[PDB]
Amino acid sequence: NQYYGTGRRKSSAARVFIKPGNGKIVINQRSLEQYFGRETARMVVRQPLELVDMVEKLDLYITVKGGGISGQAGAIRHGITRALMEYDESLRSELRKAGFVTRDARQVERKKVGLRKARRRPQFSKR
Amino acid sequence: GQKVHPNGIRLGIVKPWNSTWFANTKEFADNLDSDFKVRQYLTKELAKASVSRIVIERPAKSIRVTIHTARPGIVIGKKGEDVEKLRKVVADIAGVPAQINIAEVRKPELDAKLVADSITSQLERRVMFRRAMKRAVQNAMRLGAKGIKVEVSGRLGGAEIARTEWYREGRVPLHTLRADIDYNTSEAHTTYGVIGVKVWIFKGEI
Amino acid sequence: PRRRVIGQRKILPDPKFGSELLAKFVNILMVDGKKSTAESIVYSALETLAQRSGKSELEAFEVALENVRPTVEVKSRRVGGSTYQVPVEVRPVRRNALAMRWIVEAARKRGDKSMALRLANELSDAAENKGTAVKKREDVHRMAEANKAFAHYRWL
Amino acid sequence: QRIRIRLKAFDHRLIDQATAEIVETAKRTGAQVRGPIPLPTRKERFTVLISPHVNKDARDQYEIRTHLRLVDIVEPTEKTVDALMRLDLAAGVDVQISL
Amino acid sequence: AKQSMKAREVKRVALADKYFAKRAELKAIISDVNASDEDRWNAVLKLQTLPRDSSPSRQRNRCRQTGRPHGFLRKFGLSRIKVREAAMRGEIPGLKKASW
Amino acid sequence: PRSLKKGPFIDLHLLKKVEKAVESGDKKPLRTWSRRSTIFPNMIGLTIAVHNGRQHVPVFVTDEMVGHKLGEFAPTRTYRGHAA
RNA sequence: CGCGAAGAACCUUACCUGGUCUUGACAUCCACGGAAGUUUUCAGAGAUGAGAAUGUGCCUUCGGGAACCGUGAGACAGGUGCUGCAUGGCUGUCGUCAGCUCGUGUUGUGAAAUGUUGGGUUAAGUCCCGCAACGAGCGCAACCCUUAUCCUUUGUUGCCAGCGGUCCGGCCGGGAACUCAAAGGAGACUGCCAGUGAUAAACUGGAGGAAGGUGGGGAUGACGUCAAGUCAUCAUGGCCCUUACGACCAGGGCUACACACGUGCUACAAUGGCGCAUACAAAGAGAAGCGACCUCGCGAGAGCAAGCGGACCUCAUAAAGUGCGUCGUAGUCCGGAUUGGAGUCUGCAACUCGACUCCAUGAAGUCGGAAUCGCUAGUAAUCGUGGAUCAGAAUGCCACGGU
Ligand SMILES: [Mg+2]
Ligand SMILES: [Mg+2]
Ligand SMILES: [Mg+2]
Ligand SMILES: [Mg+2]
Ligand SMILES: [Mg+2]
Ligand SMILES: [Mg+2]
Ligand SMILES: [Mg+2]
Ligand SMILES: [Mg+2]
Ligand SMILES: [Mg+2]
Ligand SMILES: [Mg+2]
Ligand SMILES: [Mg+2]
Ligand SMILES: [Mg+2]
Ligand SMILES: [Mg+2]
Ligand SMILES: [Mg+2]
Ligand SMILES: [Mg+2]
Ligand SMILES: [Mg+2]
Ligand SMILES: [Mg+2]
Ligand SMILES: [Mg+2]
Ligand SMILES: [Mg+2]
Ligand SMILES: [Mg+2]
Ligand SMILES: [Mg+2]
Repeated sequence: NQYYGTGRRKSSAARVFIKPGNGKIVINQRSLEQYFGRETARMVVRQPLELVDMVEKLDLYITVKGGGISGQAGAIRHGITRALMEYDESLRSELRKAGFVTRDARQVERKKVGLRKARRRPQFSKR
Repeated sequence: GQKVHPNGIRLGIVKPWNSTWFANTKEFADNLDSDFKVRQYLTKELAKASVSRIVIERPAKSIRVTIHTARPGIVIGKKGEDVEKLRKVVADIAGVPAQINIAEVRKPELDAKLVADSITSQLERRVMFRRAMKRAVQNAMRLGAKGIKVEVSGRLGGAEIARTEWYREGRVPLHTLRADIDYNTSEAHTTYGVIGVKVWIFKGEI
Repeated sequence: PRRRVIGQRKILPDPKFGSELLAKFVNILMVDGKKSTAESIVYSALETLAQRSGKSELEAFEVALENVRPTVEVKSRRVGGSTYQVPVEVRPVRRNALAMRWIVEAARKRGDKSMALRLANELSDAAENKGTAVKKREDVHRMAEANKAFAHYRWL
Repeated sequence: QRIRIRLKAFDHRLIDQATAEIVETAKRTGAQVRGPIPLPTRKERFTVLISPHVNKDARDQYEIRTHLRLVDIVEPTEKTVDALMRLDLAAGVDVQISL
Repeated sequence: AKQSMKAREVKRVALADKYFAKRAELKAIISDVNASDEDRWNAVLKLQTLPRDSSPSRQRNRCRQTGRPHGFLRKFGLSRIKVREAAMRGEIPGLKKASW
Repeated sequence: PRSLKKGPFIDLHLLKKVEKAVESGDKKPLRTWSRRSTIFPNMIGLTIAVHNGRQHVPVFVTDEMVGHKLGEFAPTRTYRGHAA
C-alpha cells in the first residue's frame, strides 16, 4: 500500500513513505517549510521530483532521526530515492546518471593519537 | 623498532585469556589483586614444578585455578597432600573456596615457558649461552616445531658490553594474525647482570 | 601530484538555477565553513541584478564574468638563478577560478552597508566594465605586457 | 509473574553459549519462553602511555567490551526456578534474575 | 616506589576507614544545615581536633603492585604501564587492543 | 573564602592561646605556625610571631587588618631584584 | 621544551627551615604483658609524650597462635643515594621506509657472486617480461577491528506503517513491517567491455553496482642505526650511607621574575556583536556516584527529594543554524585582560596557592617583519559535547558529533 525508502547521509536515518496524493509532504509531523529553515536544505528534498514527473501525484509521509541539518536533508534525499526504486525501476538511466541512488559512504574520521583534529599534526619548531 | 606482544595482539582472536572472569567496577581491581597474589605466590614456591600457564576462573561463589605444567607428580605429592595445602593457602588468599585442576603438557619443549625457563636456569648454572640456545632449537624441531626463534640478550659471557644474540629456524609469521605463536619471556639473574630470554614458537595457523 | 595524476573535483551544481559556476563561486566565497549564509547572499545579489538589468540574470553574471576572466597569468620561477615571472596561457578551468576569487576580495574592500549589497554593486559595475575587477584586470594586463620581455626567458 | 533474565559477559561467543544453554533447560522443565534480545553492547576504551619515562605519541588503546542479553520468561514454575538455580553455567557470565 | 611511602598510605587509609563513619559525615552535615546555630562552630573545633590524617582527600591512590603515584587507573588499581604488560600476558579479562 | 554559613576559620591551639593571653593581658608575642588561621578581633593590639618557613615574623594586630589571615603578613620569598 | 605530571593548598614530595627517632615507618625471627575499639582531658606546630575509664574473643592435651599492640638485643631492614657508558624490561627515531636473507644449482683459485640485476609497473623486492638461475622464508599484502549496502534471526528498557482505543502525548491493548540494538551470512575480485601497452603485467575509460580499483580510516613497525631515553614504574651487577644519603612530623618550595624561546587558548570584529522565538546529534560517565521535579536565591548554589548498577533514571541540553528587530564601522552594544567590592562550592584548612557567579573598571590589540608550521576530502577551517586524572582544581590530553 505504501512504498518504503531509507536514507542515510552522514549519521542520520530517514523513514520515507509514498502514497498517491496531491503533492503534499509532511516531515516529523511538521511541514517541510517549517522544519528545514535553510532554502537549500528545503529544495534538495524536492530535487528528484522534477526529473521524475510524480511530484503532483504523491503525498509523502517522512520521519527522519539523528544527524544534523545538511545530513538530515541528504538522508531525506536518499530515502525518497530508494522509495521510488520499488515503484517504477524503469527510470534508472536518468536517476543514476544524476547520482541519487548512490549512498554517500563518506564519513567523519576518528581522532588519532598524536593528532589534534585526526589529521592535523601539532605545529612544531625544527630547532 | 619495537614489536607488539604476540600474545597481546592475538589475545582476542586465538589466545585464550589467562583470566576468564567477569564482574563490575566494584570488585574489578580487588579480584585483579587477588589474581596477582595467587599467581606470584604460586610461581615462587613452584619454581621447580615447571609451572607453565596459570588460568584463574571465578565462578560466582568460588575461584578455580588451572595449572598447566609438565611435572604433575611434584605439584600433587603423595595422595594429594600438597594440592590440599595449596588449596588452603590459595583459598585464604582470595577469601573464598578454591578448586585446583592440574593439566599436564606432554610436549614441554613446544611451550614457550618451559624452554624459556630452562635456558635462563642454565645461565646461573654457567652453561654457555650459544650452546644453550642451540640445544633448545634442536629439541623443538625434533619434537615437531613448525618454527622457532630464541632471543638471549644482555651481558653475554661476562663481557663489559651487552650484546644481542638470536637464532631462528623454521617459520615465525608474527604479522599473520591467524598464526599460532606461543610467546613467553624469562629472565636470568647472573653474577654479571641480568639476562632476558624471548621465545617464539609457531605451531600452525587457524 | 608527484606519482598519480588526477582530474578535477565534481561539485554539485547550483540548485536554484542549475549552474556549476554559481555553486563554485559561493563555495569559494564561503569562509570558515559557513555555506548556509553564503547561499542566502548569493541569491540576494543575483535578484538585485535581475531587477536592475534584464530579467534573465544568468547572462548578466556571465558578462560580468567574461570581462574579468583572465587568459594570461604570471608565474614565478628560477632557472639560472634569476627571478622569472613567466607568462603562460591558463586553461579555462583555472581562468574562471582565478577571476571569481579576485572578485571575492574586491567586494570586501568595497566597504558598503552589507556584504550582500557590496557583492551586488561589484557584480553590476563589472557588467558596465567600470568595476575594480576590470581595474585589476587592466593591472594584470600591464604587468603581462611587461612580462612579454620575460616571455622568452628560460622555460618559456 | 513474568521474570527477566540479564546476562553480562566480556566475550560475545560466551553469551551466546550461555543463552543457548539456559533455553533448553527451560524446555527440560517444559515451559514456553521468549527469544533473547541484544541490548546495546557497551565498549570501554582506555588509552595508556606505553613508554616508561617519556613519550606522548606512543600510546596504546585498550577496550573492554561487555555484551548484554535479556531473556523474558512468560509462565514460570517452581520446577523452572529450581532448574535456574541448579543449572551450572560458565564463570564468565553473571546472573541477575529479577522477580 | 618506596616501602616507607606504601606504609604511609596503608596507615592513611586505615584511619580514614576508622573515622569516616563516626564523626566526619555528621560534622559535615551539621555544618551545612541552616536549622542549627553555633553548634556548627563547636563542631568545627572538634573536627580540627581529630588527627587530621582521617580525610580521604589526604589519601592518594597509587598502584598497589608498585606504589607509583602517577599514571593511576581506578578500574584496574594499577599504574599505566603495569596495566599494559599484564594485559599483554592476558591477565585482564575482555581486554585487548582497540581499533576503530 | 569559607562560606558564610560555615563561619570564619580559627585553630584550636591558636584560639585557646589567644584567649588566655587576652585574659592575662597583652604581655608577649604569640608563637605560632598556623598561618591558615584567620585574624579575629579578640586578638586586637597584639604581636603575633607568624612563621614564614625559616623565621617567625612579628605582626601587630590592628583594626583594619581584621578578617585577613594570620599568614598573610609573612612574605615567604625574598626577591630583591634581578639586577645586582 | 601543554614532555615523565591521566591534574604540587595539606597529601602527592623525592627539596628547604625547624622540632624529632635510631632493629627503626615497612618484613622475618627472640623476650614480657596483653583483643581491637569507644568516651575524656593536658603539654606541644604536630609527631610524640602524659593522664583516666570500659574490654579480654576462638580451638583447646589449657602447653600457643593469629588481627595484632608496646619496650630491649642482634641477622639487619631501609636509600626516588651514584653509574642507562654494566644491564633486563619498556620506548622514541629513520619509518610502514621496502627491504633482510636462505636452500639447491651455476660462476669465481678464493673471500664471495648470482638469485636481489635489467625493460616496464606498483602503495610495495607488487606483478610481468627478460635474465644461470630454480624455488623458499622473514617483511609488503591477506587473516583481526570499525564504517559504507543488503538478507536472515530475537523484540524490551528500544521502534510505531497498519488496526482499533486514543487523559489525544507511542500514552493503551496491539503489530514485529520498519528506524534501532547485535549475531550470523552475501557482496568488491581489475570480475566483464573498450582503448593505450611490449597480444604480458599493469594503466585509462566504461557498464552494472550501496561502495571500483588497497572503498574510506585503525591495529599490525623486518633485518638494523643512533654507547638514543629510562638505575625516579619496576627488577638488577657493581659503588656508597646505615645514630643517616634511612624514618615521623608542622610550616615553606616545586606557582619566584630585569629577559629569551617553544606549544596552545582568547581576540582585534559587520560572514560580526547584542536581544527574542525556534531544530535536530554522536560518544561516554555514574553506588562514599550521577542527581531530576518543586521551592528560595540576579547568580555560581542551597533545601526537600523521585529514580537509576542503567537502551528506562541523572549529568542533558547541544553550539555555529534560521526567522525576526537594533548596532552602522566608531578602540565601537567590539575585545577581554587587569583591578576593586561582595559571594558560592570542595576540603581539617583556598595567605603564599583552587575553580566558578553577581556588580564596578575596561589594558594591548584595527590581522601582525625577516622567517616559519599543519593540511589533498568530510580533510583543512570552525562550533560545541564527553571521558580519564579527579575531594576541588583544563585553554592540556584522549574521544564524539554538527556545518
Ligand atoms: Mg570534528
Ligand atoms: Mg609499536
Ligand atoms: Mg624499593
Ligand atoms: Mg589528591
Ligand atoms: Mg607539599
Ligand atoms: Mg610536608
Ligand atoms: Mg642506551
Ligand atoms: Mg647458493
Ligand atoms: Mg666451484
Ligand atoms: Mg638488497
Ligand atoms: Mg647480492
Ligand atoms: Mg648485486
Ligand atoms: Mg627492475
Ligand atoms: Mg607500504
Ligand atoms: Mg614479496
Ligand atoms: Mg629476476
Ligand atoms: Mg600487513
Ligand atoms: Mg647516553
Ligand atoms: Mg640520560
Ligand atoms: Mg612544574
Ligand atoms: Mg575532574
